[PDB]
Amino acid sequence: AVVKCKPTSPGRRHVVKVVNPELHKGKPFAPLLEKNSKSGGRNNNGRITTRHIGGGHKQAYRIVDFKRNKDGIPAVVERLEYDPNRSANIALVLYKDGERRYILAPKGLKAGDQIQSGVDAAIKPGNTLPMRNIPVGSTVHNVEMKPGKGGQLARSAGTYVQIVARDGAYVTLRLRSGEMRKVEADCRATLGEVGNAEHMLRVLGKAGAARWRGVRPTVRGTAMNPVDHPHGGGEGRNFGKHPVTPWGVQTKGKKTRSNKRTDKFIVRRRS
RNA sequence: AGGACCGAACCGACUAAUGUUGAAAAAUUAGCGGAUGACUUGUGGCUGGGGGUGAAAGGCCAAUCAAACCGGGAGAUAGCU
RNA sequence: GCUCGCCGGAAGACCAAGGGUUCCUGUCCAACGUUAAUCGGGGCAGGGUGAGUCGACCCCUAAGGCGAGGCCGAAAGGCGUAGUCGAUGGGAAACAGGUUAAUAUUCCUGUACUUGGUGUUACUGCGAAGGGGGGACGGAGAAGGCUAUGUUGGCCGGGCGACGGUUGUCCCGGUUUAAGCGUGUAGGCUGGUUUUCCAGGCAAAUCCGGAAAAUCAAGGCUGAGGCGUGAUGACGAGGCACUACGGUGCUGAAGCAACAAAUGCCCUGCUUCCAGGAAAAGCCUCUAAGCAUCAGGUAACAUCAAAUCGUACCCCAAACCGACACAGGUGGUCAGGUAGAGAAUACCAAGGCGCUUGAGAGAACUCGGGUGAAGGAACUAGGCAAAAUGGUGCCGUAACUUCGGGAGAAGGCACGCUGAUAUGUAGGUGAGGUCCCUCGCGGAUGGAGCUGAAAUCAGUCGAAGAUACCAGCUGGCUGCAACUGUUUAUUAAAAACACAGCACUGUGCAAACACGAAAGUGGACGUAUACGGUGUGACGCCUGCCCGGUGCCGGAAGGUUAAUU
RNA sequence: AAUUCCUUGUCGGGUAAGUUCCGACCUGCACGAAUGGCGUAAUGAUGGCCAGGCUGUCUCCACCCGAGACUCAGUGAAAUU
RNA sequence: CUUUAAUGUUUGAUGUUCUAACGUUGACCCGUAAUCCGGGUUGCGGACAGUGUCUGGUGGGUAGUUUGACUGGGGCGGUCU
Repeated sequence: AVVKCKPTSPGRRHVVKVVNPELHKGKPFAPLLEKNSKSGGRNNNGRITTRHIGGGHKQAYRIVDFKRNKDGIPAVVERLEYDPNRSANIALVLYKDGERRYILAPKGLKAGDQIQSGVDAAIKPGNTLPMRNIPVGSTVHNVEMKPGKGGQLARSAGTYVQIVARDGAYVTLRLRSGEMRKVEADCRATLGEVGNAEHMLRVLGKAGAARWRGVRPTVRGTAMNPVDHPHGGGEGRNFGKHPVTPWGVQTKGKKTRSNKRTDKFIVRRRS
């Protein structure tokens, strides 16, 4: 649910929480936990590569099954859980054979609902089938891009893919970016939409709320001194040059895609 | 409940006086600010010089920073003292 | 040695890091000590550090480092797998008392415990570089139940007062005792039990997990403290003999209760919230390969072993970092009494110090302070500085507002002591007795005693009763920035930097982008409600006109146009 | 006006008297709408201004308590030349 | 030898298709008790991509440098035969 707190303190007027009591009020499944050490935006060379990464609350990694390769075995949802490593929630499923796994929680999933992956699976939210068996025009998420590697598209809070066409061994998809991409007709896709759509309405309300997420403050560049950033300085606020990143790139319209390896799966990139 | 209030430890350093061959190569004294938090602290680790880090001051990187320190090129060059 | 004064949430006590003999004793005073010095953290000499239980080493691992082959790279070398290292973390076990000039949970006395090896005996399915469990974990908050500890009383011992009074409702002191073993309570968590079956746990499995039945509700795990034992003991204020008044022998009374009570224990709990909270081993289990009248496992008993290094002393300081015996800096732990909300503050206990030049004088001037006639900011760049305000309760409290605030607005009244109410009340704690009982650390009743506010009425003293230290000046108009925050260590704390929010733009994952000759890593074990960049900077009302120029995104009819030929 | 040269702009308020301050006027030397514009409760060791109270800040200093200064003994510097 | 159509050979451009180079930060197996690496089977891409040499463009992202003299001080102006 969406909740707007009261202005009992400067730093709480504009806070907007996303509460869901259906989530588990306890510890998660331990066998599916892993250590997740924060990097601070640094690499094997110890140099900052991605700025504004640092701090944040300690997090343990929940092993999620993006493949759903256990076909022909039903599974029922036990409880919904909070996952800090992603924007969406996860679901603790129990297979008939006693195997437990985590999966992304769709829109209208609950506890006790059944799901089945494979080819003969029914067309209901939570089930997973190759897009070869998915009817055209439907909505799916956690889509594979190459058969066998696992879902890579539409994995965020309220994201979904819509199958719009099927030509041959390939199928066309409009992604949440509006891009029209085509992928092979053997990539598993979980039906439905990821359910946390009230996630975009979250308003942090204060600076610390960003530091809990592991986000360090962002310094613009206009006040930076010429040795530091092209925008540099100036007596007052001059900024009389073209917007540019550090290292000298525009950042205000210049397209920087230079892959040329796919060059086939793109149809209606955007615009 | 709170980057909430008053307020010690703790962390800070706004004013003033003293001191300025000082007790001290930046402190003392009376007051001041934060004090459950973007807080603070111990231990150990990573990032190495046109590079690092930087809630960005050209700030910090061993009392040294508009390009550290040591050694070397090297008895640099000095139409100037 | 008698007094004085100082600290006493330390200027006390025990450690780590660090230092490395500064420790104790004797001796010496040239140099060192900011003076002298018989003294010394000084010179010389000798002596001193005792561990199966503390710590390290050791087993396990985090960040991270190295890294067999290998990938990559002009050489050097870089990244990294298997692995091996790496605490600041996890992992077996000792308490009390006594004792040296200097060491002790290390020696001694007493009483204990843990992990292993060997052997005997008895009962037996043993086995891992594998599987499972467990280890294993956040913040805040609310209590309750306990202890440390303290206070009073009682008990024991001693004392009867340098000056009026003090054989009593008087005074001083003491009133101590461990781990361990045993009981398993307050209270917390969980429903147990038997059998059958199964696409899972890399193969297997009696174990984990899943399903379906049966029979039962009482089963088990965890757990401070208390009680008992430990203890016919040790300790013990004071005595009896030795006593060079430096001390050693024997003896040695009371050794209870009530109240109060922690930030500590139950509590790695409970409740709640979002930012969703290490790993591996030990340990407990499961079988497999394999070995089975073996080997091995299990219980009891016996016996042996538990090595090695560290252990002195300072450690908020004269011994560490600061060139000094330097108003500095340095992490953890123990946390007494009176008043107090309090680890503030004042005064004190234990304990430790008076800060390594003194004496006298009592001028100017300087530093730190105290008081002040009348006036009261006339001072001055400016109320700088200083003065003042200052607590608790009650009453009361404006514009404005994002309806939370503003606000402790402003302002006003009352605060001491004694007595009564009430020989000490409300409340809290709670004995004996009584009743019950699954006869227990039980339950009910019970109210003794202990402790104990606040208020009211009356009376009374003083110039003054929040009398000391401690302890908000207030209000009004206004600029800037929303706010909490961050910043030029060492002249600038700000209107700057961040900020939540808003927008533009890029990025379809081998993502953009960044560090790298490269491999590769970060981004991210993320996937457009995501990530990067840019600018703006809460919220509210709004964000206009202009695409010629620069740039960016698109388009092509034609022209120009490199290498090459 | 954190922007206004002329300029202490003019009028008014406050003051016995106001180059600052507040509020209106527009002739905006040279505001202007995300290098954002106009407002904005709250907050600020923030800048400016007016009051009450308070005072040795001052009219105008006076006395007093301590530490140095001064004398005596011991030890015994420095910049400079 | 002026002339041009079915062939052949010749190479060139474009398009379609294929797989064997190549790629795979897809899957599975072994080395192997190993998310490295390599090999192997297969799938998806596919002569594109990507790399090297050459070459045009862009290129303060990063470097090495320049930016005059006279002058009633210098700069501005003016001047330099």
